[PDB]
Amino acid sequence: QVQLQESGGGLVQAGGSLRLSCAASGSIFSPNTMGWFRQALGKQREMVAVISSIASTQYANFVKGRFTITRDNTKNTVHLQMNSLIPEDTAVYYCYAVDKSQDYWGQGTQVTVSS
Amino acid sequence: QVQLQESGGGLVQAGGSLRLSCAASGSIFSPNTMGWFRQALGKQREMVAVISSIASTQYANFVKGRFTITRDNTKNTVHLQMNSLIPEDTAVYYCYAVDKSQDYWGQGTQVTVSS
Amino acid sequence: QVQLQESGGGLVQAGGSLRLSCAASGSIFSPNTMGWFRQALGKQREMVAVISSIASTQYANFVKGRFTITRDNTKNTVHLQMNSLIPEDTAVYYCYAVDKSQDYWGQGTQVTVSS
Amino acid sequence: QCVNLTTRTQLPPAYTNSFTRGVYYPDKVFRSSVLHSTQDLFLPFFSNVTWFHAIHVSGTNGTKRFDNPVLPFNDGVYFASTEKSNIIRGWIFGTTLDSKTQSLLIVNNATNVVIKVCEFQFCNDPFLGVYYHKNNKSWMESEFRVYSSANNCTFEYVSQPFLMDLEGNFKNLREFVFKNIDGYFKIYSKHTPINLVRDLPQGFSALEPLVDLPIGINITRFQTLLALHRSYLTPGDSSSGWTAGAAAYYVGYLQPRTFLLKYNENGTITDAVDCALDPLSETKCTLKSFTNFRVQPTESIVRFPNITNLCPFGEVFNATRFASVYAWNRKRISNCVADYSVLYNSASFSTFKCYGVSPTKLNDLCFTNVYADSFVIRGDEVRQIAPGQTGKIADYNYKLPDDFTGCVIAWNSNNLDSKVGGNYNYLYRLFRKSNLKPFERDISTEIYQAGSTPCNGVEGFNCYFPLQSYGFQPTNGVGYQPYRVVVLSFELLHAPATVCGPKKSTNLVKNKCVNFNFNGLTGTGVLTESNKKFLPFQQFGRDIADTTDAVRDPQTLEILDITPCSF
Amino acid sequence: QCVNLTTRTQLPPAYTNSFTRGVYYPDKVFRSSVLHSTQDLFLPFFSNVTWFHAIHVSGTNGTKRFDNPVLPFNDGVYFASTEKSNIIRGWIFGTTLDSKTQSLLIVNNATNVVIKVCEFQFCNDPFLGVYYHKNNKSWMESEFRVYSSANNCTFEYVSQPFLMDLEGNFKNLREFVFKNIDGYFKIYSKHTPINLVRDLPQGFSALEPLVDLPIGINITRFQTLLALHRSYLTPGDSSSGWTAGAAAYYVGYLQPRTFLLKYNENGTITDAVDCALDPLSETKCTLKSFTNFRVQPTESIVRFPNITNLCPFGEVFNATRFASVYAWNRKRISNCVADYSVLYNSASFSTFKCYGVSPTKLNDLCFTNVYADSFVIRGDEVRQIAPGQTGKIADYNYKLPDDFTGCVIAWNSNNLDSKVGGNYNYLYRLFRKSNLKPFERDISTEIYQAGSTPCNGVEGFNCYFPLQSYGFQPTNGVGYQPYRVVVLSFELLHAPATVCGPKKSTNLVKNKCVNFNFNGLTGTGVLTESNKKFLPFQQFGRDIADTTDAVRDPQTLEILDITPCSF
Amino acid sequence: QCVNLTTRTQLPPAYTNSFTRGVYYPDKVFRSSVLHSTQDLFLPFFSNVTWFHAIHVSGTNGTKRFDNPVLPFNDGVYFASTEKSNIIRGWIFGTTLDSKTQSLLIVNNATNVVIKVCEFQFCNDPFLGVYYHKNNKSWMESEFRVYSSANNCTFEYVSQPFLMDLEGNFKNLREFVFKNIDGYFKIYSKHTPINLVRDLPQGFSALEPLVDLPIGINITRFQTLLALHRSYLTPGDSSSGWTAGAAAYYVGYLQPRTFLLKYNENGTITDAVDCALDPLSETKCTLKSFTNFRVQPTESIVRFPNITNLCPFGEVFNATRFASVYAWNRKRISNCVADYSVLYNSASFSTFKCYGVSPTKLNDLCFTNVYADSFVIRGDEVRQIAPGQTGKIADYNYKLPDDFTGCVIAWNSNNLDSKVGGNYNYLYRLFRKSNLKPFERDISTEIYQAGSTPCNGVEGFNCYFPLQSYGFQPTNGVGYQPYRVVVLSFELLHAPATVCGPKKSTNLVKNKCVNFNFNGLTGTGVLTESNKKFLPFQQFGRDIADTTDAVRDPQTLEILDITPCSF
Repeated sequence: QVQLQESGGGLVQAGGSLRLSCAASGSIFSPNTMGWFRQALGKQREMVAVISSIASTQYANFVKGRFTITRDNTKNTVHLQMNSLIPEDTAVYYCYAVDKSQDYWGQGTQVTVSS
Repeated sequence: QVQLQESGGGLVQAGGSLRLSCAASGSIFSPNTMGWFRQALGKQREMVAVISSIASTQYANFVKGRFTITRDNTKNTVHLQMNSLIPEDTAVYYCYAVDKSQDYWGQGTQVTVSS
Repeated sequence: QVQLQESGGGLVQAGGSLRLSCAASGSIFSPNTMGWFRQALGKQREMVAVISSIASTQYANFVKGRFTITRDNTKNTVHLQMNSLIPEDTAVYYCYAVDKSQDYWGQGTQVTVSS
Repeated sequence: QCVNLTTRTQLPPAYTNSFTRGVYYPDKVFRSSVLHSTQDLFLPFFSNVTWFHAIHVSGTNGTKRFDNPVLPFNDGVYFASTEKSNIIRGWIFGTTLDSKTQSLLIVNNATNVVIKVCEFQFCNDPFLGVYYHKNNKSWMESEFRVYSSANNCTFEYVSQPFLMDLEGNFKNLREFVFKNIDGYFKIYSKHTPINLVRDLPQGFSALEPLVDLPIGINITRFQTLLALHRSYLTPGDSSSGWTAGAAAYYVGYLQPRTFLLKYNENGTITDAVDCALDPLSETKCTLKSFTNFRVQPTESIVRFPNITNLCPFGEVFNATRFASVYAWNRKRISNCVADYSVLYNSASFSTFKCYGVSPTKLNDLCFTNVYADSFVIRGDEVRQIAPGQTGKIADYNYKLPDDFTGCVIAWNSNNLDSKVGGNYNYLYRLFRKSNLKPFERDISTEIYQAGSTPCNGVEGFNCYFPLQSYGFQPTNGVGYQPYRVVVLSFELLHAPATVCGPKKSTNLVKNKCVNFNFNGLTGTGVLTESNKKFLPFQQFGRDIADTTDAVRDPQTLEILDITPCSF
Repeated sequence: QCVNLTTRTQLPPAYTNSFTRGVYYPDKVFRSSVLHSTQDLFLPFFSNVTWFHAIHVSGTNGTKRFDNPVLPFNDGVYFASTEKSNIIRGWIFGTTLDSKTQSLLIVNNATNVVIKVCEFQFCNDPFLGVYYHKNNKSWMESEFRVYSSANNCTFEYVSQPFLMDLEGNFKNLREFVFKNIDGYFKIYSKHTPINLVRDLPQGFSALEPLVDLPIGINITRFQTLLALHRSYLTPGDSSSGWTAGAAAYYVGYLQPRTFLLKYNENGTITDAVDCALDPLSETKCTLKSFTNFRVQPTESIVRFPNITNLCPFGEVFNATRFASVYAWNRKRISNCVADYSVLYNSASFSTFKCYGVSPTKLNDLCFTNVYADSFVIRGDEVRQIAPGQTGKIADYNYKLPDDFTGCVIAWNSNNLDSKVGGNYNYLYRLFRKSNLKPFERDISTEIYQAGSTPCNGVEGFNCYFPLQSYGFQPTNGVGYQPYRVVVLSFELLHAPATVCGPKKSTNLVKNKCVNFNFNGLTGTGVLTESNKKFLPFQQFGRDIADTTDAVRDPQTLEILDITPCSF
Repeated sequence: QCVNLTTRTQLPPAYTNSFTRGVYYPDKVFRSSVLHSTQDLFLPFFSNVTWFHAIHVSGTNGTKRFDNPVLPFNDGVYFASTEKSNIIRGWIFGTTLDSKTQSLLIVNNATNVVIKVCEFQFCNDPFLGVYYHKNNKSWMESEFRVYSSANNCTFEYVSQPFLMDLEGNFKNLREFVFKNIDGYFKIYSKHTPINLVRDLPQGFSALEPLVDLPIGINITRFQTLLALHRSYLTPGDSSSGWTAGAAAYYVGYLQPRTFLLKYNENGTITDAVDCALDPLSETKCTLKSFTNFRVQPTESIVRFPNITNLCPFGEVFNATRFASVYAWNRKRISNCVADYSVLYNSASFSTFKCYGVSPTKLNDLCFTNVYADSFVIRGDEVRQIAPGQTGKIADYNYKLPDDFTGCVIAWNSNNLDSKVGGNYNYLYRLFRKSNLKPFERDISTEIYQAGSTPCNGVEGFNCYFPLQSYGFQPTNGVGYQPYRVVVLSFELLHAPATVCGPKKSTNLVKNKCVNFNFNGLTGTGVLTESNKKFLPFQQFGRDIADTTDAVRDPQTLEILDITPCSF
């Protein structure tokens, strides 16, 4: 049972910063690929960003220059720094474990930004 | 020259009924097998139904319980009663006289059903 | 070994006459073809003329109406009468035995015309 | 036209003995003073042949009616007639004896024969009405009331009459053998005067060939044509017919027998010996002169070891979760028993596309390795899982090389993967740089460059992520519904097999001659309980080194010794 | 250059006897004191060899002309020459002896041999003008006048002279044997001093091998080159030539014979026995030591019935329409003449596969019947119409029995049977409950069960109609193109033939040993009038059941009994 | 994870004797009181088996190092272990024993057996670190240090322990036989208590089958897995290990042998006889009870006639003058010996391309005719002499048909054909009316008509001579340098050959059994000097007419008589 634990969201005023964390347990074979996905009520999963074991980082044009992904090789965990927050970022986010086999999703982290 | 006379088609609104007729004339050796086949523009000869001299009736799944074939032993003719017509039955139909070895072929009857 | 003897050249003041000669010995099968070629220092072998066994005579356009080939069937030899000589004819001339097989050239005859 | 007679009332059968009658010349070769052994359809000696009166008077009033039943035609028929007044006229042969199947009619009037192969519509009581002329009475005029109509005639024959004129105890015996072999109707005949013998006479007369017709039809039943000299409109009290049916006809059925025929000096068959009649006749045939074989096993026994190592197909087909369409779940199956019947017979799935192998002999084939691919797809795209096909899945997802051996099986999965809000956990690429190679698994997430500018892992103008998600919902149409798909690719190589089919065993019969199959060792014999002790690693026994005297049954470990069935 | 001589005037031939001459060593094997039997091309003993004078004076005036004719070269030559002055100089071998074909020339001057093979232009009278020098006279200079021209020379050979110098009754016998076997020209020779014997001497001298030239040309004729000592311009009255041609040469022709050669202790052949000469020699060869076959048939008799109708192949092969491969069209062919050259040589068909009969001999066989089957099949499945084969067509549609006798004819039919939309009037089965028996034809349309549930005449889940259509389109590949197929199964039984080839009946000779053919029965024997009576259905006779002692002539109904020609 | 041990230092081998050990049950067949002869892989009796100490103490200091050298696996292995402390734990089998190839591991912990087949990355010194628990000491916990990584596992097996627990002179002997046949790894085993016998005991114990694993991998070498009871980090001075390796294991290699096995009444093997051991054993196997073959030739001799003739390639390849490319030099080559090694191996020729024939077999092959074509061409055009090629020289000069058999070989003649002033003796056409046919030679000098007006043998406007000259100069570039080219076209026809490669002959060995090849006849026998005399044309001897008793040596003319090698 591969489990993805996500945390670090909540309500933040416009211009604030948040720090999400997502830790993978279970099988999670070495050539893994952790991604973060966005969805607002009424829309589809918006693929926020993607990182592989190559250490490459791939970001979408929606949040250019604003969100970053950090790795912890020792615990093989992933962390999003979400800075310069906008009301357009009001959306629940999920983890996507590409791995090599059966993909695993998270439980969700609410991120609210409004004034 | 064994000839297959086909008649009784045309334009009928959805839900109507028709009665096609095939008369086989000439040699038409006694242990025969009379069949009807379907062809829509762009599609295949869909084997609709087959009756042998044993009086057994054989029908495909496309028109379950809707089309019936009756036989006339005196003239050795065949009639297709086509009821509960659906636009999916819009196709030109043909007769297949299996006979003994010389398998013959009809001229065709246009059957159109739409609203 | 097929040998071609060439003789009769030298120094002649412009307007004089000479009679060069090729004699062919060796195999020289009956259907042979004898031609003479020109070479001045700095140029290539320009075909002077050709006689076949048919007695046909073919000459180049450079020396129109001035040079003539005579045949001797008894000895199967050939003589070029070089008349109406010009400074432009200053070149060593060589023989070519086309024959039917491996071809053989002459040793050369210096012909110089100047004033 | 035909005339309806009365009901035949199903008279009980009556039999008589055939004292060595019905021997015909089998070949067209002259042999003199030689004994020849021929295996052919002969009427067995001293057999029971069923005899019918032409006219039977069995009613209390004195009712007179033809005994003309439709009789079977089993591999030929021996038909004999004892008569004196030409009341038997011919026969009709066929299967259905109507306008549905071709029929052969042979009839003899006073002048010649009429042989037809047509589509006769025979009535229930075909017959010939016979009337004399008022002044001559030398010949009999016949009105045919045999068939209502005749069509599709493919044969015709006329020749000298089969039955001579019989125009008072000068009874005559006419014997015929009818055979229907290789599209040929062969008739053999013989005529012999008889005297004071009611039944078949004791003696020997060979039937010389009469004719070979290339009619080439199917015959299963036959009938007899009889003539009424009497009147059907007005039946007389008595004597209107011919002396209450004194004449009669006997029918027997040929069987494949080996006969020894004796050709004498003039070339005529004088005597015959039926090799299966007695032990005596058997000796005569064996010596070709006129002057353990007992036990055969009836049932078969197959005993194979238990089917234990079973496939985790339940972990594949009954799995709760199927991997995304770009992480294809490929699982090894080996070293275990494979029951494909459970899946095929259940047929709860929607597809069984089995290529290079028929789906019903999968249980009979033990393969080297099995690859089981598990996922969910849309129904309209299910058609794309087969070799040589194209499409988004077939070209970009999972290419099936044109030379597949294996099965694709998909079933409806609407109530399992779909949710009300849409299940978008199943991701699907629509763009790639190139098509795949077969069985390639690409799980890269690189953003594809639709334009001329590089994307550098960032979407934008002419830059798109590879995977779009699927709107699996319980209200979606059949084409848009989820479909659980498993592909079993089976490996048939020059390597030992690890996945075998459910070897089915049977019951065990002891102390009886039986065909047995123990662990692939096949044989025929009787089995008994033995007091031998086998070492645990030993399976068979060979005390004489060339026959297996003992065996150990795979299921129950007792040791059964094999006695040859031939005593 | 050549010089024309006078006409030879066709001198009458003269013969002499060859008393055991011409035996050569057939091998290079040293055998010592042994008797070896060899079957090779030898000159038969005591044969007539034809002998020609070198110079013949037959005219009244006293003309001297060379006797130099062109002679045949029949499987080798034995050329012997009795001479004393070296007038014979060599030979020329070839077919046409001109520039069209290659020729071999062997000449001997005083010094060496000249062996050439070129496209040689020989004149009518080849010779060598021989003249002595004015002072020495030890050797004779030779001016060839053999050929006008020589071209395409493919062989040159020089060695020590075949002929020794002969420069007064010291005659010498020079014997040569020439063979032309397997492209090799083999020359054997032997030289013996002779004394006071005009003809071939009586004695034995074996010919030692001399040369094997890998010549590789075709030889049919040969000639002899002679030496002209006199002058052709001025012929002398007499003595200008050499004593009016006392020297001469004898020619004999080798034949295939079996000889017994006796190799003595030193390895040389000392004696030989010609097995076919006299019965004593036959005996010697039988014992391999030195201390019915009389009647053969000369004429052949062919007898066949009066039949003129032509077998309707055109209604089968040139037919407009052909049946489906589950409704197999069988047509019976009988009572007509069948010309199979029309079919075999037409070459329109692709498959000519004949089993039990060679395809070139159908015109030479007569059969009881022919069965012609018409088909429309794929290209790829054409390989399935043959005995012993498997596959959808060969298993479910038509089986040829493993002992099938007849010819399967396969030819393509794109421009006849394919249509642009695909011709779909040809139905073939993909499924059946069980396999067929040979020549079985099931035309059932019953919907098959694929699962465990019954179909009840209705398709569905695991229920399919048997019949599928075929995409015959003019753009399809060769494997997918239509091929019209006819199978001719021939019935060869002990029954009279109805289908006959294009043969010719001949006359009947009696009481003579002859090759006979009655109604297809071929044999060799003598025929006599028989008192046997054949019943009208009988055609052959076999009193001993393994040889046909009697037969009925087809034209005249008389019965002729056959006695084996061997006594 | 693995730990690197010290260097093995390549201890010298030590041997011991195997007194009738290693007989296993070859089959699973119960035979009682019978003597069965089986041909299979057995360990030969009284063989030398190589024995290793598990721990060897050979250094002066007293170092303890495990002894387990990677050993071959030659068609099976007999592995015996005499031990008392379970220090031997398993084996590894494979070809490379790395991640490249698949490998099999069998290991035994205190509980069960682990059998894996994976792509293990074996370290140099696999073992298991064994440590007891602080309180119980009943079992020993094992830490495997065998492989770095395992991938692509295709097998798995667990069962009851191969080696029993051994937890003080109660030594035990465990014998195993490993075979790898038909993809199956077969293990046979037996355990016996031993007493006071250091080496293999004398006696008989049959090995009962243990497992048949369908591993299906290739096996070439194997190694032993040992238990490390001491600590690698701190090696003790003494006694840290197990009594300095008193336990040991012995390895022998199976060989194909025939054995006579004696099954007693209960079905167990109680004795055996090795048929190849001693003549007594051979006799026992011959009688199947317990109570010229000597000379074989060692070398081969080939003798052929010398290469007296020589093909004049030198007048072709070392010729002073080469013809122009439009009067090509064809010379016919026949009746000579062709040595193609002189040309092929000369190391001074630009190219060696042979079409239809390999150039290394040229001397071995014999050619009917060889056509040698000699000329000089330009470098960049050398690529145009090969079939199917185009270009001015390939299309206009000398066409080579697509089906060549022959060789094109040309070299640069820079120092031979070039002059300072330029060599224009080699004349070249650029224009013709049409392309040639292959091997066509046109030497016409007719002026070509480039325009529409006729030239009439005179140049001018659109009229050019056919031939332009070549500027061969010693300063020209490699593409513009002269190249001497010869094309050797070979004729393989059904005609006798005139050219053969120098037949390779060898030395002669007399008075010894040899394989000989004289003049094409091969045989096996011994050769002696013979006093027989052959006629000069005779080559062989056959006194009994079926065997070649004598032969003539081709090089030296002595006559050697051949005695059969079998006395």
